[PDB]
This record gives sequence, C-alpha cells and structure tokens, in this order.
Amino acid sequence: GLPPGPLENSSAKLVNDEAHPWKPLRPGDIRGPCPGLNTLASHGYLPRNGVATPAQIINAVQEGFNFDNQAAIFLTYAAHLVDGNLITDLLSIGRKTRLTGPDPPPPASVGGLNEHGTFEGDASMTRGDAFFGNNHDFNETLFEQLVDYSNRFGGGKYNLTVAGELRFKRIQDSIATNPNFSFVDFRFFTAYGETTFPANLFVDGRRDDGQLDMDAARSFFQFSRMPDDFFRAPSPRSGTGVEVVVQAHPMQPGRNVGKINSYTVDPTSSDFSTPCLMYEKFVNITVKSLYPNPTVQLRKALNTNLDFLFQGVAAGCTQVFPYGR
Ligand code: HEM
Ligand SMILES: *[C@@H]1O[C@H](CO)[C@@H](O)[C@H](O)[C@H]1NC(C)=O
Ligand SMILES: *[C@@H]1O[C@H](CO)[C@@H](O)[C@H](O)[C@H]1NC(C)=O
Ligand SMILES: *[C@@H]1O[C@H](CO)[C@@H](O)[C@H](O)[C@H]1NC(C)=O
Ligand SMILES: *[C@@H]1O[C@H](CO)[C@@H](O)[C@H](O)[C@H]1NC(C)=O
Ligand SMILES: c1ccc2ccccc2c1
Ligand SMILES: [Cl-]
Ligand SMILES: [Mg+2]
Repeated sequence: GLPPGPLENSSAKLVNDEAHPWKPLRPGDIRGPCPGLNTLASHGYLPRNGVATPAQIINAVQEGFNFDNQAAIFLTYAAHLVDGNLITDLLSIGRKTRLTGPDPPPPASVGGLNEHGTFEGDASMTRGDAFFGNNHDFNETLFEQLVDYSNRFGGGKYNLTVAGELRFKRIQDSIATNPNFSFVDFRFFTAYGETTFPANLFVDGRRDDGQLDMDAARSFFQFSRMPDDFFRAPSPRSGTGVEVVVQAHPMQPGRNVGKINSYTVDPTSSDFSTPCLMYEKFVNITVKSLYPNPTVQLRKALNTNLDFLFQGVAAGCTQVFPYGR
C-alpha cells in the first residue's frame, strides 16, 4: 500500500481502550527487540501474531503512540527493506517466520526485526547484543540497570538525561565485552533515537513531561503492555531531544576489531554530520547487498519501497537509485 499520511486528529487520547485490550501471547505470536511495536501488537493495533504490512505498522505507531509520520515512514521502510518480504509486503516484528511468505533468494535473509546487523544492533538498553546469544528478549539485568540509571540521573524516572548516561554506559559495556561490537551507520543513528522514544512516547500524553516512571517503563519494555488508562502523546513526535543524548557523551561511529576494548573509529561510517550519507549507504550497501541482482518482480518491489523510504528522508538529501528508475 501507499505509506499512510499523518493523523487527521493528533490529540492525546486513551489508546488502552475497549477496542485495544492487552492480551498475552498465544503460541506462535512473535515479539521482538522493539517495545513500541511489541506493545502495538499486544494491544491489537497491529496483528497480535506480530506479522504486519508496512502500512499497518505506520498506522499503528501513529494511532497508538502519536509517532510522527516522517519517522514512522523512514523506520518502517528501512526495517521492511532489510528484514521484510517485499513480494508479500509482510514484516515480522521478531523472529524469522514462514508467515512472511515465500523467501527471496540468498543473500536476502527476511529475518524479521530479530535479524542482527540489518536494523537491530548492539548496545540496546533492555536487550543483550546478539554476540551474547539473544538480541530480542527483555533482559531483567539490563532493565535493572535502566532503573538504576533512572534513580541516579532521573530522580527515579527515565528522561533524556538518563538516556544520555545509559546510551553511553551500554556502548562502553559493548566495547568491554563484545569483540564483534558494531556501532556504525544505521545502528549509530537509531541507537541514539531509540533512547528518546520512552521519554517522548511511553509518557502518558496528559503529562507529556518526558519523565517515564519505572512501572510504565517495565510494562512497555517487559510486558508490551500500556499502563491502565494510557493516553498517547498529545502531538506527533519521535526523536526530539536526541541532541541532549548525543551531547552528554559524543561518540564517533566505530567497531571492536575482533577483540574487546579495540574500539576503532570508521571514517567510512556516516555520523550526525553526514545524515544523507547514512541514507545513501543504507540503500547502496545494505539494501543492495541483500538484493545485488534482483529478478523483475523483486526489482519493482525494491524500487517502490525505496521510494517510500525516501519520503521518510529529511529534505536536503538526493534520492539514490541502486536499480535505476
Ligand atoms: C516505526 C516503526 C518502528 C520500527 C520499524 C522499529 C524497530 C525497532 C527495532 C528493530 C529496534 C531494535 C534496535 C536495537 O535496539 O537493537 C527498536 C528498538 C526500540 N524501539 Fe522501535 N521501531 C519502531 C517504532 C517505535 C516506536 C513508535 C517506539 C516507542 C513507542 C519505539 C521504541 C523503541 C525502543 C524504546 C527501542 C529500544 C529497545 C532497547 O534498546 O532496549 N519504536 N525499534
Ligand atoms: C480529536 O480527538 C480528541 C480526543 O479524542 C477529541 O476530544 C476531539 O473532539 C477530536 N477532534 C475532532 C476534529 O474530532
Ligand atoms: C542479560 O544481560 C546480562 C548482562 O549483560 C547477561 O549477563 C545475561 O546473560 C543476559 N541474559 C539473561 C537471560 O539474563
Ligand atoms: C531528569 O530528571 C532529573 C532529576 O529530576 C533532572 O535533574 C533532569 O533535569 C531531568 N532531565 C530532563 C531532560 O528532564
Ligand atoms: C550511491 O550510488 C549513486 C549512484 O548510483 C551515487 O550517486 C552515490 O554517490 C552513491 N552513494 C555512495 C554511498 O557512494
Ligand atoms: C526519527 C526517529 C528515529 C531516528 C533514528 C535515527 C536517525 C534519525 C531518526 C529520526
Ligand atoms: Cl506526523
Ligand atoms: Mg539490539
């Protein structure tokens, strides 16, 4: 389908309503590394089995959380391009599943959001690095660290100050323990943005004060469950305040080079000085490497989804065409 447009009415409202009750997972219900999408699936804003179209994901993040349209479009089509089935137009918000339909040829993985090093990556707040064996399940130890950082820097709440300290802590923990730690290009960008999301989108819209309480935080992060009487944010937003997170501990993009404590800056990486390069590399390297010589039908689906991705790209970037026009 076409990317949905912005909300007609972007007011704060009850989103934990009669039509969107929380339900526990049934056998085969897929939850993944994103507490946002997990919660929308667990409240039936998305299909409850965690397999969705890009249009369903965009509508769900807007209606359920008041995620802004451009960010919704960028993230959804980026995720779909690397993790989703472009022919069936289905994306798993977690594990690889036959429910996304017949697979494209290798090297494309269609691994869902669980696929490491496409969208999902290292130094997640409440999920472990893939190197440690699980990049998608809620981790009580990591969450307890989030609670401790909220106690120390947020007066018991998660806010942008906490995000800044925790984002840096999780990077230093990956540097110290993950010899395969990667923090470049797409992951470098999204890792910073995702730390603002709890402060911008998990805070009840009637307060919208950027102070997330730990009960609400656990309910989203662990149980994919809106607080009772949860109001979505009172206006469209995504990553506002990311500048505060970055400013706390400015980092260069880089990777461990096969050993712990070997963090080596990558001058080829995009950073916040080159946002258009992040887009260009995502398309010319990441997407193109999954689909280097696509057949007629995949080429058309790639070109359509690449146009949709570009609609999410901040104005001032030149669209790139790895498969021509
Ligand atoms: C718009 C489509 C969305 C997509 C495709 C998406 C995808 C993802 C993925 C793949 C991750 C895992 C990255 C990683 O940490 O390794 C992630 C993390 C996250 N997402 Fe989403 N997301 C979306 C929207 C949202 C929304 C609306 C929210 C909040 C309401 C949200 C909140 C988060 C948070 C907090 C994390 C970090 C989890 C952690 O580090 O512990 N996302 N997202
Ligand atoms: C927009 O939604 C709010 C909250 O549900 C409601 O109070 C208001 O009447 C709505 N506006 C329109 C144009 O329907
Ligand atoms: C959770 O994270 C901690 C700290 O990184 C790790 O030691 C533990 O093995 C992870 N997994 C579980 C299931 O707790
Ligand atoms: C986070 O909370 C702490 C303690 O209340 C406060 O000092 C800090 O200003 C807050 N940061 C933001 C961005 O609200
Ligand atoms: C992407 O490819 C186009 C030509 O197809 C080129 O104009 C652009 O500079 C390339 N981007 C990068 C990352 O080299
Ligand atoms: C909006 C939401 C998330 C983002 C992640 C990385 C870069 C830019 C973003 C803009
Ligand atoms: Cl919007
Ligand atoms: Mg991760």
